Amino acid sequence: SAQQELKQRQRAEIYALNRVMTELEQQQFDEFCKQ
Amino acid sequence: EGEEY
Amino acid sequence: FHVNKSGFPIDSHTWERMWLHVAKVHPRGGEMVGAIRNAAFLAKPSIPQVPNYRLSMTIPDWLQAIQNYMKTLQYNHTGTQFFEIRKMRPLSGLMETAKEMTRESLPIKALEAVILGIYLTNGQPSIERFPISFKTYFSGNYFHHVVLGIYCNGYYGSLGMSRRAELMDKPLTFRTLSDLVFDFEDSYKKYLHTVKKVKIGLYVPHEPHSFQPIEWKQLVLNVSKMLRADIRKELEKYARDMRMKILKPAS
Repeated sequence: SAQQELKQRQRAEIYALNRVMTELEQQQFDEFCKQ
Repeated sequence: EGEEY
Repeated sequence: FHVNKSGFPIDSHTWERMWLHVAKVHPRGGEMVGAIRNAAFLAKPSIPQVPNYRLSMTIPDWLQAIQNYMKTLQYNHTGTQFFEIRKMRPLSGLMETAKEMTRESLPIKALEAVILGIYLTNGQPSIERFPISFKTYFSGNYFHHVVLGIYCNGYYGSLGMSRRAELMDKPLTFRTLSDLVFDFEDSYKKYLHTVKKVKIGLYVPHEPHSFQPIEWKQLVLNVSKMLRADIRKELEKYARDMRMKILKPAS
């Protein structure tokens, strides 16, 4: 189904994005602590 | 930065 | 600040608003967003199995398995909550949303973890569940956070999700509600957060088709304005009422 493959690509993109923002949130935190 | 949660 | 109210698959307007947000907040925003959305192929993330309670499990084992499932779904850092939680809805609808979370298997925030922790412990009648909410202050802004308080066999603990490890799950080893709540306050101290309000709800019924909503604010304490001994007195009185009387919902 067209719907099911769209939900899978969206899930793959969400998890890739979630990794990037988790990494960003981490180095922003370390950036803050050293100041 | 803001500390969320 | 955004919430997916369009179901699954996520619709275009909601989808674009997610990407525009992360494009704005991320320092290499445009380059990074284009990298994901244009990727020829992306690996399908593994789908964790929903934990099932087993006779080989202790209660702490079960809670740990639930908590590990939640950690595996991951805390949602995208700026877009994926499941709409209307806190005032009847439990039955909130439980439907919780099933939906186990089907779509996406990242979740604190409020959704609370709903999912209720769903996943509805089968253990000796585990009592009640929301604990915090309004904190940090450098010019207020923050709201919520976890799922747990009472079992005389001990307190919690399940939940947070950006911070110390602001979610707590082992079932706190002898009083105060010790639990005070452990959260001391954990917030690590991150320079001052706790302004603490809000304790009622025990959530185990009936998955309940017409009743969750009571989130049975007890509300302005702890930033209180000395610690009076906070302890107030929480102990309240927690003793939870364990004995059946209280009228504050609402």
